[PDB]
Amino acid sequence: QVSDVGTVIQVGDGIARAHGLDNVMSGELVEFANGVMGMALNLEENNVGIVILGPYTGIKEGDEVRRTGRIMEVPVGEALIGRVVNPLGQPVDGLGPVETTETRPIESPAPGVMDRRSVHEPLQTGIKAIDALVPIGRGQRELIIGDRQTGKTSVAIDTIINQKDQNMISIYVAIGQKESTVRTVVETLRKHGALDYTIVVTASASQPAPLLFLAPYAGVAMGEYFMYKGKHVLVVYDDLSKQAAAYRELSLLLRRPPGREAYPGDIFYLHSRLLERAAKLSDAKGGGSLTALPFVETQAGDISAYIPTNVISITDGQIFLQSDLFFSGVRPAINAGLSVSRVGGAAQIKAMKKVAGTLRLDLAAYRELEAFAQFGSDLDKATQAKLARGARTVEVLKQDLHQPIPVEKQVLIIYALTRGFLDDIPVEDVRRFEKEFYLFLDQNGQHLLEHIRTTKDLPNEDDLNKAIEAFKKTFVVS
Amino acid sequence: RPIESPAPGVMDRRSVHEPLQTGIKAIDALVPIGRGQRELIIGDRQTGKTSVAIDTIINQKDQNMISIYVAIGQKESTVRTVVETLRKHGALDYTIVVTASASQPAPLLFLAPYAGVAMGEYFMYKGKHVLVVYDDLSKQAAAYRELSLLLRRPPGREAYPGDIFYLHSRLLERAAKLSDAKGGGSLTALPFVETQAGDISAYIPTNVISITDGQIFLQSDLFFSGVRPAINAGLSVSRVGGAAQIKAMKK
Amino acid sequence: MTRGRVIQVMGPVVDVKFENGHLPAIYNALKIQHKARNENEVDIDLTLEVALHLGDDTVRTIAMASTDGLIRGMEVIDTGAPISVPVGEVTLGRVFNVLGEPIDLEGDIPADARRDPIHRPAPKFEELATEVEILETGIKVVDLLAPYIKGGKIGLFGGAGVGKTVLIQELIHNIAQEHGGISVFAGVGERTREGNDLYHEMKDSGVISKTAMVFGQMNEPPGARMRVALTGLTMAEYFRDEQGQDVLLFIDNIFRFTQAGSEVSALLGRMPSAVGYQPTLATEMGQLQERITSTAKGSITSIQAIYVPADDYTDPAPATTFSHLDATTNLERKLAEMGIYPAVDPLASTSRALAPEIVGEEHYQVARKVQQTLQRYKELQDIIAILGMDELSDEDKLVVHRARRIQFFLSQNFHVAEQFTGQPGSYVPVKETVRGFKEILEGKYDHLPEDAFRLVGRIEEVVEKAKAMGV
Amino acid sequence: MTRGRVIQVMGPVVDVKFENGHLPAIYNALKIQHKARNENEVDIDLTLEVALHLGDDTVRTIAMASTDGLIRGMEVIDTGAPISVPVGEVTLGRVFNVLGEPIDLEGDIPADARRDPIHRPAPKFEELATEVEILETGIKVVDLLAPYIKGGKIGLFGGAGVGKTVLIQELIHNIAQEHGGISVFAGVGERTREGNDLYHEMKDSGVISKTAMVFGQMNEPPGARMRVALTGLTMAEYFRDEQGQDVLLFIDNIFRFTQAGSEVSALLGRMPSAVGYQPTLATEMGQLQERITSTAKGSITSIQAIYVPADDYTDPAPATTFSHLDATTNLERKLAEMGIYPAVDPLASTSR
Ligand SMILES: O=P([O-])([O-])O
Repeated sequence: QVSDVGTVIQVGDGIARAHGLDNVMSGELVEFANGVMGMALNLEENNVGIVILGPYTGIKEGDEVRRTGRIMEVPVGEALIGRVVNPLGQPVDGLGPVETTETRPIESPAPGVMDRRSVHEPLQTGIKAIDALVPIGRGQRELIIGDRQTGKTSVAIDTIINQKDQNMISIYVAIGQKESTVRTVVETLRKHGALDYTIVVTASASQPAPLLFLAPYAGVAMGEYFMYKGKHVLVVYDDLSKQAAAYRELSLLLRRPPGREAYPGDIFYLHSRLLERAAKLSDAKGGGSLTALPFVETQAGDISAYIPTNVISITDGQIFLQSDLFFSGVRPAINAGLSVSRVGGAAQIKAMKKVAGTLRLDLAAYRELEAFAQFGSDLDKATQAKLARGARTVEVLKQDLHQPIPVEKQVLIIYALTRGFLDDIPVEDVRRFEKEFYLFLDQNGQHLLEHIRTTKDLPNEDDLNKAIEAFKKTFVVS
Repeated sequence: RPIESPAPGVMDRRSVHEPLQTGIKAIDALVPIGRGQRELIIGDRQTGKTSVAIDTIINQKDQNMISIYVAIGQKESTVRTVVETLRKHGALDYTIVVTASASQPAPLLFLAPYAGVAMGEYFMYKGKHVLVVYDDLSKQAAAYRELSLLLRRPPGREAYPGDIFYLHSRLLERAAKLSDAKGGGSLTALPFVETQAGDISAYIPTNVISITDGQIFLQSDLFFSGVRPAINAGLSVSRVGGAAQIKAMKK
Repeated sequence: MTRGRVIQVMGPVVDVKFENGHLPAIYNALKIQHKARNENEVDIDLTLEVALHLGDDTVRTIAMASTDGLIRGMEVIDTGAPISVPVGEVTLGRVFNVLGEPIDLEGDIPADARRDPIHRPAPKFEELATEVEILETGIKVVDLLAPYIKGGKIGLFGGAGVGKTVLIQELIHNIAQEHGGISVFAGVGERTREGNDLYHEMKDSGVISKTAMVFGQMNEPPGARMRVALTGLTMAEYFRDEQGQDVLLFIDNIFRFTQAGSEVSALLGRMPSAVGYQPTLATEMGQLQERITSTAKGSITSIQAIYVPADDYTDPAPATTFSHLDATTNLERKLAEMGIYPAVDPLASTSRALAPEIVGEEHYQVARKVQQTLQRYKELQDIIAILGMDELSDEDKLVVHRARRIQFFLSQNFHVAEQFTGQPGSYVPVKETVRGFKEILEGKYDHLPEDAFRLVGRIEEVVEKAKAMGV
Repeated sequence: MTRGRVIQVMGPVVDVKFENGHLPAIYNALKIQHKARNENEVDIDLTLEVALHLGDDTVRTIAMASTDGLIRGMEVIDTGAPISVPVGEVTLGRVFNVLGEPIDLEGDIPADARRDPIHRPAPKFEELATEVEILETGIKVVDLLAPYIKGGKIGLFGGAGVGKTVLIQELIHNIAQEHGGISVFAGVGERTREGNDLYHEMKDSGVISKTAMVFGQMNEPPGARMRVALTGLTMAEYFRDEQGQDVLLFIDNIFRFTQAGSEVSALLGRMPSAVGYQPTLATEMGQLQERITSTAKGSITSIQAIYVPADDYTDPAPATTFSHLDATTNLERKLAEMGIYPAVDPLASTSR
């Protein structure tokens, strides 16, 4: 019988060849006698190429392969929230099976030109520097790029944690990471209570390249189900370089001619097909949204490399982190020169727009004046005043991990900094001053906070200044 | 005896503690060489590398040594002149010469060093001390590459086969200092490597450096100035050095 | 019979075997229409294009869409003609896909509409025209150092994240609103958000009443990405061939065409080229480029954007397209990082219209002097970086002093950037910018700070900016 | 059946043909024993490892020793399992090769001892510890400036004449005295005289009584040189799996592993990679680095030395190795000359 049964001819390096399967179709799923799943790529005249999605040590020549009748699919449902699964959708945490009643294909067309809408809603990350200089809107694609030892995972963890009080669903995808690190991340997420609205998809570094290759697609397929029902979803990719390397290895194993840096010509399409699925739907389609935050790793801080340029030429912006600044104890070591947001700005609330310009100008002036600080400070007092303001702004912009700050408190503290109330305060006491100011605002600035939350606009400057001075009266200069 | 034999075991060796005298002040003072140690000499074309080997062969007249000279890819007239000057200095009482000119087929060039080490091992295992000098290894590597390419084997970096490192290590791992139970014999080797335009980043030089215990550099500019030998002390190193010197020289 | 069967499926490539003596010709179109027989099949509707003849009544084709669900042994129908796209007055104000099917949700096109084949030979030698005249854009750098030509070819070279979209939008805003002709836009291999924004902007401005658009954007397969440009060109040619009206054309990114060709050529059985490209890179691009020309019946002006991979100007794809253009502008990341916009390289850009008998003696002299001063300033960087400005002579100090002012004055502010900065922007005439540059070269404004020359527009605003600053 | 005979011999690559329906699985071990029948034959004792299934009842293998003297038609038998290495208390204070046979002149291990396979999947997600704890070493500089993490990987940078062996011996002694654990040393492709000197330095210091040693010589085939780390790791895993105690593991050099893998890939004939390496470099490194973890009843930590060829830190092999490290220690010849021991640089060393 050749209709739905076949036999294996060659096995090696995770690639197998079978004889038979006359009625099989391209992209279908197949199952071996050992229980391992496979995918059919090439339909030749006498044989079919099969990619093994698992351990290939148990497959020998002469085994039996049978059809399944379904295109590559993953199980999707509401019960998947709070679980840890592999790219195939099987539970890994060991808390029992997962029951679902719907499935979605891995490959699906993107929304058309007429089905989209302009981004007009903000997304709060809880980080002062990002929320002030590089705003991010719902439906935007933003790239985070930097070298190793820059703490890129901490930003993702904080922005996932900060979404507790807002109607958002988060999905975390780990590609080529360490299982101990994934376990610690899951443990701290559970400790902070973020497991109620998050899904974790993992793919260890010891897994085969085909398994390393489908995790982002599985994540997008899982997210589209919530996206198309009128909700808002957030998706984070841990690293695309690992996926690119896995695809390069698979293509080399298939004996295809390589191009620049031994990469195939399909590498740009591979990322474009994935990143093109994030969009903001129009009102006629329910008004859903989906946003992605891909990560890219560079070598020696070189931004003009092949993969970084390919990723940059797709997204709507980038954020650059500097290891030299990170070594000085600053956690958000954001470079203000190479980081630009295009879609953003139109999504910011009215409070931040009135205050961001002067902060940006002061930061730029301080950064450009830093080049002459070796023998400076002896010039005019007008130039000398820039150094103190820049140092105070730099001290203000610092933050502690796992401690998001509300947007109203950020607006108030940045307004206080920009209005010059901190010119008579020593540099070393800024953090304690801002902590005590937050406590005082919580104790007494309740009406101002409520007005800000309700109107998205600044309160009256007279009352704001009198409250600031009243707090400043009781502060100890130390 | 066959040309392919296993190397001595890890438990049949003894630490090097006996010096070898070459008669060159710079080598004897800065980069000492001990019996049982094998060391690399690297340099350009016009550096006079053959003179060092000739002098160190001549200097062993009254030290109870046996010397073997292997010529790979050299000119027959040069080999004839070397033999004539060795006869004039009386070094043929304890030396053996193996030759393979450039007009000979590739397999002889590929097989000469194994014949040399096979000849040396017989005297090594009887409790004596032997010195073996290889004229060139790059030419042997090129001949092996030519043979492998003609035999239609998959190529690697710079069209070399996948086992050139194995080929070199198998030959270079047969020099050792035996223990008291085995007889106490010893064998030392002085392979040569020739570079183009003074680079040391090439595949074969890197492979040889990763195996040897040190190297001696010869400077083309210093040779052009007129210094003989043109030994560069800034890059030469001897890992075994210090333990292979007399007390007076050490002080 | 004129029906075949599917033999092999290899992704975007499908093999079809026909009956002997009835093989279809090259560049024909084939149709596949199948309905599921049971629960283990999916409905399929797909089209193919003939590429090669393999012998033994076998044909090698290329698919125009996703090939998932195909089964060996399916039936294939031959149409006997290449892809046909409707053309005429109907196409104005509509949006079309690769196959000419509207996607604007405004209805269907009647089946009696006239349509034309896509593939056609190039115009002959004796039908060409070589008249040269200057087209004004309103940008200082372009108007001074590399004037555009009405009826020629203009190309823009730039890397990733350098500011090409802003420049092309500014050009569209400045030129398209007063052309008084017919405009055609192609969106080959670019973002969908940009296309949606452009469509909404055209709808708001009302210019959409005399334009047509074919997108075939980034997410589409290489089969469609290789044909969007040809569809746009065959739409554009009809107006100037049958009515003699002036046509203005845009191409979003021409590099993606060659990239898709290279992606497809691997599976066809051809040997790789030097950098993995297809062996037929030159002729494939030449066939398309030679089809866009101005004849005695009408004139066509086109603006094209070209992508530079990994900021390498020696790549074969950017290198082989330099011989087809008349005026070129180059963008540099080094200039972009310094805060200079639109960051056009003043020395690399060239144009065929920069002649004394075409522009003017004064303009030619001013441009030559500016280029000479810029080059001389460039020659001193090695000494300046190490030994500083102290060791220079009196002439070199003045040369640097004026070169910095010229370089800062070369910048400009655009209307599009108002929504991000609040500055209205400006429009600068050729005479005004020439007079300003001549006055700067004469040394009249040596006492002003250099920071007053940034994003200022006309020369007169420099003085008011300086006095506002406090000088 | 489990019997076949050779059809092709070329270098370290040997092809064996079996009967249909009885092909051995991948990574299995094969044995060849033969005695000369006439004066025109040579006795042969060799071992092979299965690598690929070429179809038509043919299997391509890689040799672990010299292949001289092989004759087409010589019979081959199948063991039915991968390489097995003895484990337990009998391995303390002994020296073994890649095949597990003792090298010391002190007899051989009895054939009834327990043996374990070399290849094994990584531990599952459920068995990993959920908390991070610090391993105490008793050295002030390490304990204050660069703390060690249980189950982590530490990279050591240094050179000859600084005290690397002394530091290793001190670490082994302190761990054995305080935590009651043991140590395993594995040398991948290093100098025989240096190995002998290190063995004697361990023997005359009294530390050898609580350690096991595995050696891979330079004159061995790349297939033999590629499995020394695996056999050392599978020796080490037994103590934490059964006894439940902390264990130290030492790797003399990690660059030799990658270069041997590249040579094996070139011999098999796969298409090269970016800088000429093997396509499977990342997964080959991961399959080895993922088995050194901390479980709910034990942990293994490793100290590794890196070469960083050509003084380039963007080289793909160092780039891939650096993605698994958790701490870094440096040795300073200036401090060694000044007289401060162990001459660990207090500013260059960093820890997560
Ligand atoms: O940034 P882009 O738009 O690509 O120039």
